[PDB]
Amino acid sequence: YFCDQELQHRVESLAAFAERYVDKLQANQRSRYALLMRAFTMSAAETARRTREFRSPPQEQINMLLHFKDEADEEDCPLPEDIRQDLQDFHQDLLAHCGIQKKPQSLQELVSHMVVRWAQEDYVQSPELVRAMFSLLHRQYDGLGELLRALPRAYTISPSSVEDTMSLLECLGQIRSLLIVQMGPQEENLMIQSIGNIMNNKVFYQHPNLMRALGMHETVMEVMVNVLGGGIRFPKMVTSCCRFLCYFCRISRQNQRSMFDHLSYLLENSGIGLGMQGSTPLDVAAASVIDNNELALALQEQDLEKVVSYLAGCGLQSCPMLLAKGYPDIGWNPCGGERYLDFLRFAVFVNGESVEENANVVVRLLIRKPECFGPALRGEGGSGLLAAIEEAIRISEDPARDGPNRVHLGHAIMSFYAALIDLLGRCAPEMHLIQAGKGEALRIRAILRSLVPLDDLVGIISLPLQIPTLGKDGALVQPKMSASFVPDHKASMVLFLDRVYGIENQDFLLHVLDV
Amino acid sequence: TPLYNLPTHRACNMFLESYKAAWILTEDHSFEDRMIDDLSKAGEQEEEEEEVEEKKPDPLHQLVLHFSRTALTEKSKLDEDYLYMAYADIMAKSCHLEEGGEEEVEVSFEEKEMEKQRLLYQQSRLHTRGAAEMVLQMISACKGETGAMVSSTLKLGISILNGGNAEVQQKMLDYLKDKKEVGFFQSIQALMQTCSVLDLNAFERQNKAEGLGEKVMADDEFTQDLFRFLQLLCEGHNNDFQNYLRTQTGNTTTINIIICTVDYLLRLQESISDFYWYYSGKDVIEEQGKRNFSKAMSVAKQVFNSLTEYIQGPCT
Amino acid sequence: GVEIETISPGDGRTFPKKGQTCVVHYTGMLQNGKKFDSSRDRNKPFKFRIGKQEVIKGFEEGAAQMSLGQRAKLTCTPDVAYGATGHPGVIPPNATLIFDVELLNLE
Amino acid sequence: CTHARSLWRLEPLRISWSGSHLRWGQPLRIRHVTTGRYLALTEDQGLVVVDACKAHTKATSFCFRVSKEKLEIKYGESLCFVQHVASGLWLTYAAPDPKALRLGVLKKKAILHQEGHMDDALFLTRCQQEESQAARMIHSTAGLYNQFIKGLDSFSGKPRGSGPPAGPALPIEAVILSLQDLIGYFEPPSEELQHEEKQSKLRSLRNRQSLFQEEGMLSLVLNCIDRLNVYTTAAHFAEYAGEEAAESWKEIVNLLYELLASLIRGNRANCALFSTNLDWVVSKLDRLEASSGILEVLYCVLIESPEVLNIIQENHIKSIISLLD
Amino acid sequence: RSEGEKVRVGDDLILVSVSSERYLHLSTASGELQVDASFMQTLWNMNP
Amino acid sequence: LPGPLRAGYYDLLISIHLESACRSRRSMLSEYIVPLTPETRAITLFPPGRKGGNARRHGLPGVGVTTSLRPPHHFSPPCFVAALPEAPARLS
Repeated sequence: YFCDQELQHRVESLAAFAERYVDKLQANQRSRYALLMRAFTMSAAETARRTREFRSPPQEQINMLLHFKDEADEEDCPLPEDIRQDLQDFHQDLLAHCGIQKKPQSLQELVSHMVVRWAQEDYVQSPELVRAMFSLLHRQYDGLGELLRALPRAYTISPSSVEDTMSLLECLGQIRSLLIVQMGPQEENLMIQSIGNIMNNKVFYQHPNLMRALGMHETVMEVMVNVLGGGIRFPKMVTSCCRFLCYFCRISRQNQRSMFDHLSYLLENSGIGLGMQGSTPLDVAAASVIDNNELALALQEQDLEKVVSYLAGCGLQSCPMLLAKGYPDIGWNPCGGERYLDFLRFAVFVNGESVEENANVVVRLLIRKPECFGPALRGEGGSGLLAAIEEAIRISEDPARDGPNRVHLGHAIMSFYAALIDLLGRCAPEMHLIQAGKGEALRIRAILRSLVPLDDLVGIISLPLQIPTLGKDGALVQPKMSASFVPDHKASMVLFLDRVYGIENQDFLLHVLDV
Repeated sequence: TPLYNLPTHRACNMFLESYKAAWILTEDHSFEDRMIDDLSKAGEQEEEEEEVEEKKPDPLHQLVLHFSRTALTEKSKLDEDYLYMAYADIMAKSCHLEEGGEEEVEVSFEEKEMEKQRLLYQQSRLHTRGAAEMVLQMISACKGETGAMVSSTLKLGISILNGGNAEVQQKMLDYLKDKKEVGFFQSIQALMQTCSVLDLNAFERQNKAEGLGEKVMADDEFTQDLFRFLQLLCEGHNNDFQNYLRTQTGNTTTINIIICTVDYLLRLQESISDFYWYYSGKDVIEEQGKRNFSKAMSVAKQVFNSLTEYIQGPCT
Repeated sequence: GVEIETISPGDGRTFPKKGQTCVVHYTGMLQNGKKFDSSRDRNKPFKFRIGKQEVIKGFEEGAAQMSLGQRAKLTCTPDVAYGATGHPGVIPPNATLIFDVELLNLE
Repeated sequence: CTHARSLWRLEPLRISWSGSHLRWGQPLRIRHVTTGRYLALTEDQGLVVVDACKAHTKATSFCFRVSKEKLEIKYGESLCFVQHVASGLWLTYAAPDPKALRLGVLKKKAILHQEGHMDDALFLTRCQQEESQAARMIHSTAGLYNQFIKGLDSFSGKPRGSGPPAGPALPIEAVILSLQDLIGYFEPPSEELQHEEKQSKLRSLRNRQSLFQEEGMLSLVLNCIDRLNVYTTAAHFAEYAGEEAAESWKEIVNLLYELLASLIRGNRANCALFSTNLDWVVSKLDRLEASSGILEVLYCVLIESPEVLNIIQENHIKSIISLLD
Repeated sequence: RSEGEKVRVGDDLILVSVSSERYLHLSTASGELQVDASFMQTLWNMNP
Repeated sequence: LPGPLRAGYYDLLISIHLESACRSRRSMLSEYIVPLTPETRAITLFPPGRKGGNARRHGLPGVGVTTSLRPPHHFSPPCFVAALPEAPARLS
């Protein structure tokens, strides 16, 4: 306890000196700004000065300013000699306090002689006692290293945010206290309230670095681990954790990287039953991977294999809780695979540009497992996409097959095929690469053309749509949404048409216009 | 962008990070040798002990015995232990000072001999207390799982066995033959199987990501340390240990490290051939390719040296 | 309801009314002579307003019936006490409570 | 591969020089160590394991041929082919069963076919003496306790009266001696031992307990306890099993509970097997005999597994409190 | 058999087209053995 | 009092009056967050010698001013006469 108090005193003194030194360096930089702005006789020298150590990235500026530790860079650093000497004196004082350089004259020496004497007197038979004394001796001998390890946890805040900071700490304390207790209804409600308060706190999204230092994402991850291991027994717990994690991803980019570091677990636990939840670990992974080029490029093919395997399983067997509710069985599960196809679309397409490596891996996995297409586009079934779409139209039309409606299998068929077509469309190679003549790009485009014929695409594009009409007197009759064909499907298919096949002849253009 | 326009607290945090990166980290302080020397001394217990010179173990002996107890404790998987990592680093540095020495310089024969004697003494201060068995127990308990624990254990073993210490080699061989275990060699084989080779897909991804802004050969230090450890085990032309690595008589199952080493070298050769095929078209090799080639060639150099040691001394 | 037995005499004129503060050291015990409450152990007077219904109703009527400086016994039936939904681990599902309370420092 | 079920005993037909080296093509007999049955080929069921009485040289005799051609053996690295004598048939896996594949089971029903398959030569590996001894005690104990259970079921429901049961007498002495030997065999290692040797002995005890658990001695002991617990007292036991058999009832009950506690002690999987046996232990907590034993069994189960504690219910807690009451 | 191992006589090899990335498959649904490059795979015994 | 009973009563007191607060404070001791305050800037690594001329004096541990943010403890006095009433967690 006393050693911990000493460490806390050291880090607080360091923070106070950091405040004072930051104030002095800001004043000096403003003074130098004024001096250089007034004296700009040398154009080239002024330009070079403005480029380096002048209105630059702040971290780069402070890193270059604090470089006077080296003798060569001491002259390069424009900091005043008094400022440099102040920093050197503080560094020397920190070394002296840490002990870097016979009656015990300090706690460090006293504890060191204590541990040595106790070890020498006898043969200690208590493993816990032995571990305690040797850990204490290690802490006494390693003073500067302990402070070095402690610095990442240190953080500095403004005086006006102390109240909200205390409230956030209290909520986090409730969250941590609920960990050791076995999960129940009351504990569940308390975690929901705590997560809600954390999300509503303004400091939470204003200091993502401080949140990451506190490691709250790890704590909510452990809560999610516990609830997922339990089952869903606590679907409110799972949904709240997923929403909090998605918001944490959306806050910033380094948060997204920290969430991406745990990608494998989320995809492994992403299942059909767990994925039918409103907020899922699959959604968390999608948020952690979406709209980040380097994160998409760092994707391992094992995760893609796992999600493709889940898609293949969903396309193989029917939906368990759907047939339990009593909806007619199609022999396969489109709604489960819709989520997987969305995840693959996010993985492949970023910032409106197709990732070549990810697209190639995905298309090779899909052609390797030909059971991911269901009845239509099947190696064995060979069912035309247009025929399948019209069959689903009539299935949605007749309540005998549509009814077990909360879930419409007729609309699920359309959604699954639209997602598949959209994914294959965004997996298409770029036009500049095609013009350059890359063999892999040409092969991928040829494979996509082979899988999806153009005639079937233009046929479904030309398929009719129901138009609202006030057939009843004074009542405006509309098509039943989430149960009938919608223009989003046509949008995805025409995205495929533009990406893969495209428009090349006016004749074809005019035709497509008329159809 | 100016610091004065930047808010005070954010500037303070950035200054904390800058000071951490620039001053505290770069500062160097040596305490391993002093602390090991202080721990080695028994004090007055041996002064008052008359029947036995030292019946009660000295503090360093108690520490290594505690770590050996933790290693021998039946655990399904080895867990992270910062205390063990730090302590192993301390002892490794203390015994590696003399090996590291702590321009066509003509070192005298006497100077070389005293340096070797100092290294032997510093290695004795640890292997006369249980480190030679602690390293084996830790490697067996790793269960062929890569991590900082096995990395620290391998570094400690290399530091102990540096220079081909016949005494420590005999101690490890006697312990292995007495306990008659397969976990040590199973873990060693698993660690070899879980090594790394050059990856062209990773290289292309890294180049593209860096352009639009090393992973193509990681664990290079780990694999070089593993093969250096094997070479030290066979060092000195000890036919007993060489034959033991080939076949482990007495044990129910034997693992052929010699063949395993050869197998790995092969995989590395295939990776280097793939890299050559990739860079054969281009006129000039870029800096990233040069770095990758240097890494792979250094690893291959280690593997060759290990194989030489296995057979150097006539071993039919 | 609540049965009021006098133990020692008090002022007899200054009766508490709605909206005042009463501090009293009390000792709670079960029907079978088992003690469970004592403000003397805590060495602090128990404080309560009259009218906010934070305390059990029988205790409120017993305190309001007595004057300042009077020590009296209160017999509370489970109807006015916790009753069936008693304190888990403290009070059984059906028990009458006996309380010896002395009123001082009315506010 | 670690269970004792995979254990087989190869013994030459020649009684003389039984311990001699196996010769390529020398006729020999294959016997199952645990079940005690001999491998043989029959007309109606193909090849099966049969009793010792049904075992004959016409069916139980096999040979380790060098190769498939119709025109000494190292223990390992052997390409021996198991050919039944007086026949050209060989041991080989049946045609891949799609049903078995669906089941995902590796139960390749072994078939004797004159054509065989490419994967017919098989490796031989000797087990440890500990495993061999454990399998032998499993066989003997299973036989003895099956005999005891049959004896107990013989007189169930029929009053004995004056004349003792006309059936075979119960092997009370053998059962008691076997229980004592098993308790001594499963006794935990002493804590005074060094840490390393103590850990090794704990591992030995754990694997031994696992072997007996997978062979099912725990279920056999539970069945014996269920059979014995029908009679309330020693006099009630004597009213059916005989006065001479009465005196050992309490001792056998206590030994059975102690043996069950020894089996489950220190094995988390064995304790977890009693996840649905919480009623079985709680409803017997109030038994006058072996009350300490059943309490110790419950203590071990609760301190070893968390799930048996998570299932604990209000009636269970009330029964535990009534134990004190 | 594993990638990198030298193939030998009397061994099954999976043949995949370099361009179309399809296996040499023996379709039998038509009633006659037809060799075609499809996404399903079939083993090949490569004998000299 | 016998030693086992003395230890039992001490541990019972610690469990029923300090366990939750001690656990919460121990959990919060891991992180160091400090506000920009005059009390913060008043902290000195080496306190000046009171006598004078004394430098590099190490302050006594646990005596210096600490401005790191630690949430305060919360307790609820025991009460068994109040009427017995989603459900907030009870306090120590």
